[PDB]
Formats: sequence, C-alpha cells, structure tokens
Amino acid sequence: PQDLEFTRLPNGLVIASLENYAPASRIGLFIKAGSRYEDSNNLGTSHLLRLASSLTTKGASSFKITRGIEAVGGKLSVTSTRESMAYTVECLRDDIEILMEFLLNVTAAPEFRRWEVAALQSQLRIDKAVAFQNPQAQVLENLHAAAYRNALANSLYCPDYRIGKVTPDQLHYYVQNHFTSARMALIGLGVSHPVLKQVAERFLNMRGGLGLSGAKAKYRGGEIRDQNGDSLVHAALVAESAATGSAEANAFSVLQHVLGAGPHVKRGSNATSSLYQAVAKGVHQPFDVSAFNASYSDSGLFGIYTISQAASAGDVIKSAYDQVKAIAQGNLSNTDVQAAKNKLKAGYLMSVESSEGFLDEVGSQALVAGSYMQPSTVLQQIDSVADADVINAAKKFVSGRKSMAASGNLGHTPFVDE
Amino acid sequence: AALQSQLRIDKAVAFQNPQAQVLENLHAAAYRNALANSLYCPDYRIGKVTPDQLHYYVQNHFTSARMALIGLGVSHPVLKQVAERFLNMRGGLGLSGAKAKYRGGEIRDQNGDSLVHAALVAESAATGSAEANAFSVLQHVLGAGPHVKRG
Amino acid sequence: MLSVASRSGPFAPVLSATSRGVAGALRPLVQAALPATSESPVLDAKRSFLCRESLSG
Amino acid sequence: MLSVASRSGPFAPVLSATSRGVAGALRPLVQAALPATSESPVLDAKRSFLCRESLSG
Repeated sequence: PQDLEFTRLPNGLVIASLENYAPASRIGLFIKAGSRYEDSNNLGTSHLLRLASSLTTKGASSFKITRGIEAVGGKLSVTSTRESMAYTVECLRDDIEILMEFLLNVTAAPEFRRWEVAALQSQLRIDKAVAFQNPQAQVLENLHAAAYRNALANSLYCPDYRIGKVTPDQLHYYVQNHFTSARMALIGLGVSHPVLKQVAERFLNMRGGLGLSGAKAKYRGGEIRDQNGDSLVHAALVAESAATGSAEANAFSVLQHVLGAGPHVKRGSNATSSLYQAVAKGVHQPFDVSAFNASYSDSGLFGIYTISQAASAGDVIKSAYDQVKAIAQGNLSNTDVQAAKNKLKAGYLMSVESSEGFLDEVGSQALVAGSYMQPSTVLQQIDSVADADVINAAKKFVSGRKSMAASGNLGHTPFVDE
Repeated sequence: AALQSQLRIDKAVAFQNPQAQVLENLHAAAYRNALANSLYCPDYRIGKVTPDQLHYYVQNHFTSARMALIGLGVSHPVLKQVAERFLNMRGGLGLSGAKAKYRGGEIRDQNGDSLVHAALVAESAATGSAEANAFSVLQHVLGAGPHVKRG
Repeated sequence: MLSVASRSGPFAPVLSATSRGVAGALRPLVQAALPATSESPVLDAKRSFLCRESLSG
Repeated sequence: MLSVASRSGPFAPVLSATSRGVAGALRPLVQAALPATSESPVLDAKRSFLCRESLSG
C-alpha cells in the first residue's frame, strides 16, 4: 500500500518515505565514505571514525547522549564496507521525534577534543584482536592486497605501527571532504513524508559540495603466502570479473549457484554442487570448497575458496580446477541451469522479508543508481539470461592472470604456476 | 626450557639496523626451498623447540666426513693425535638434499622509517667457475665501496 | 541485486552503543564443521559465546 | 678465494661466551653517512656504542 515515495532536492539528495502501521520505526543515513578514499599518509582514519560515534558533539554532550537514548529503549549502530557507511537508529513509535535530533547531530557537526580522542586509541587493539580470531578475516585481507595496486587494497582495520598516532587533525579533514549533500541518502521506514523533509532543511545548508573521489583501482598480480601455527590450510584463487549493473553481471551470479556457494538441509551431504561431488571422488578426508563473488562499482573479483588438511592441500585445489574447466569448453544442461534460476530467485526474496534487510536494499541502490525497482521487475532480469552466457563467462576465468593468498602450514601448497 | 627467552632478546637486538630485515625478505622473494630459510627463529615458534629435535639434528649432520680441523701455532702430530679420538663418532654423511630452484618474488613491507631501502637482483653464476671472476670484475668496475675517508 | 552483501562473501564489520561487535557475512557455512573435527579455540581475551543479544521477553 | 666474505655481501651472525654478539658485515663500507641526515634511530631498549670488547690495557 503506497509502497515508496521518492523525492529529489535541488542540491541533490534522496529521501524515501514508506508508511506502515506497526508500533516500531527505523531511520537510516547512507554516505559514500569508506576505506578506499584514504591515501598513503593517513591510513586507518576511517576505523577510528566508527568507534567515535558517542563522543561529545556541539549541540549535546556525551552524558546527555549515552543516557537520553537508553532511558527510552533505543539503539545506535554503525556498519561499514569498503566503499559505504551507514547510521541507523530505532525505538517505539512515539519516541522517534527525539532520536532524530541526536543522529543528525552526530554526523553533521562533530568536535574532536584532544583529551577524549587520545583515550580511544587502546580500543583499536582490543577490537582488532577479537575479529582476527576467525581465521578468515585474515586471509581476505591478504587477497585484496594481492590483486590491486592503489585504492581497493586498503584494509578495514588500522595498521599496527600506526595505532598511537592518529591525530585530531587527520579526522577533521577526512570528514570535511567526503561528507556532502550530493553524496547522501535519507531513508525512513515507518514514518511519513511531510516530516522527513522538515528535518533535511537543517542538514544540507552547510558543506554541500562534492569532494575528491580519485584513484581508479588498477590491477596487479602479486601473491602472498603466510605461514603460521594453524592446524588447517585456508587458500584462494581469483581473476577479474565484470562489474555491477551491467548485463554480463547476471551471468556470473547465475554461474556460482551452479557450482556451489551454500548448503540448505543441515547435517546432510550436498548433492546439488558440481564442485563438491567431483572432489569427494578421490579424497577421503574432511574438506570444504566454495565459490566466491563481489561486485564493486568499477571492477569485480571471482574465484574459489578451500579448507582442508595440511598433508592433502594440493589435491583439493587441483581437483576443483578440473571441474570449472569442463564447463568452459562445452558441458551444460537445461535442467541444472533451471534449478540455479530458482535458488537465486528464492534467496533474493527471503532477504527482503525482515525489516533490517529492507532498509539496506532500498538504501544502497538510491546511491549508485538513483531509483528503485520493485522486485517484480528484478525477477525478469534473472530469468532472461541466455544460456551460452554462462559458458562464455566461465571461458574468461580460464584465460586471465591470477592472485593467490594462502595462510596455514604451507609445506605442500603450490605456488601459482600449475 | 630456560634458553627460550634468549631468542627474543637476540632477535630484537639484531633487527635495529634496517638491512638485516630487507636482506631476509630478499632470499624468500627469490627462492622456493633450500636457501629461503632465515638465520633467526620465527615468532610463532619461539617457545616450542624441543630436546628431541636437537639430538636428531646433531646426529644427522655433524658427521665425520664434513668437518675440517685447522690450527695456527702448533705442530702436526699433536693435532693428529688429539683428533684421532674424534672419529669414533659417526663414519659417513647424513642427508644433503634440497637443490634450491629459482622463482620471482616481490615482497614489500611498510612502516615508519624515514628512508627507503631497495634492491634489484638477478640470477647469476655459482662459485668455482670461470664466469664468477667476470662478475667480480664487473662489480668492481661498477663501484662497490669507498676508499678515501669522507670523499 | 545491488548491495554487495547480496552477492555473498565480502565482509563488513559493525559496532554499537549497546550490543557487542559483529563481523562479516558468509564465507563458510555449516557442513564445514558438520564433518567432524572443528576444534574452535577459546579464551584469548575471550570473545563471547553465542553473543547473547536477542531475547523473546 | 672461495668464501662468502671474500665477496662482500650477505651477512653472517656471530655470538660469544665472553663478548657481545655482532651482526655480520656492515656494508662494503659506510658511505651512507657522509651526506647529512642519517639520524641513526634510537629509543628501542637500545644497544650501546664503540663495542668495548677487546682492549690493550
């Protein structure tokens, strides 16, 4: 009922105002900052920005904020990827007028006092050592540096030679160049339209102009191997792939569901994947193989990912490469292609059935496209891929230049020449 | 079990000049197997050296037919006598593998020093051949090392 | 299908004022540990167990 | 002439039960300091100078 109501402003901004009838409401702000906009002199500035959402601001202190929200039952969270940042707040239906006079105050007009900012800098060590207890946040940071040269290669965590030295002067400048009113989108889920604009008149008057935006992300082939103490080997291989919103994109999304990329029935041997079946032939030991994908705005990556024992880590990678070769020079059906169309349609719809997976979908495609497409249009995109577009896409992976990145006990693992 | 806090002190002392570091990443970046190992101990490994591996190593490699005894201010029969008690241990040599094949490796390491160190190398001749002298004369033509103080 | 999270496998971390830190989306899933022997190390400046945040009331 | 020190280059650690330990060669020699600005970084639980190991009296 009245599904969405777009509106653009003269400066250029996006506000979306769906209206529903539940005693809850969520608000969001989307910005085009990230970890890809920092050069060689100020690495790690954007990891310390998302820890400092609670410090003292111009219009309110840090006592009135950490305690005027918590007397009502609300929350603040900040999430970030390699190119976007999001601020989100929630509470009950009658208490939302007061939480939008805290959120717009955190981002528009902050301060950075010397004594406070010098105290957060042990939080970098604590936060970074927690995330790195998963053996897979490590190996996916050695894989972006092994394939790119400038912009996309920076990580999401602060380098450790660099922890005591982030100043209040590097932060005032990063904000002032990348937080801008032609760069942002404002989304309101269970609220009305005449009131969302009422707030934006005090959000755009300052610092309107677009910022620097450089460093076109050129491609390099470097390989990194790290040997430590782990009892199981984690490895990868990628090659360049086509970027989001084109027509060759959907031939790589359909392709991966043919190979693998997830189980459905718990505690049960997969029967639906090309990759998994051709590996268990031969090898007799615990193992794990996937598929991998990413669709950034100017380029993409695509490949495989393994987990296995140390004494047999060459057989697993070699076997998983013979199967992907077979599809390249002609082997495919019209039933398995059809099934992969169903795993992609169903999975898309379920991820927009909650109420936090519905802001993100609306909020990310009002930045890089400027409009909203109802899921009834999107279901047409997937279905009308020619077959023999899946064959063509898998032909390009076999004929590229590859990045490796292995992290365990590397005594039987192969270098990338084989 | 008490000689394993020494390794940390030694490795922190040896690494205060920035060309022990850059010369360890250059052998790993250029080889695969034999000559890629360092001369120090990896950090993840400090507390785990165990007293069976030392016995194993010494037994395999400290073999009689791989050693030389040289004395500078003494006569011939004294040394011969004292080293004749030194052959009771192990007659012929332990293993000697790993032919050390070549690869191209790039390794960059970023930190807070104020000066950049760099190195470009390429594969060349083994000692004991007729081309190593040509490479040495080339090295001295090109300019390896100074002669006059502060010149 | 924008929103790179919809393409299954690059990470994103989260941090809040009331809930504990979060990290990423699927690189693995189940049936990696449903075959046996996943030891799952523990208590190294302990990260939480199951990250108790969601109650039913 | 068949060693690795007769051709100046890669290092060779030493270590003693009466004197300090030394880090191989230096360089063929010390040209790097004749132009100014080689501060010789410090403040790292530092190692002293002049190598007071062997005397005359």
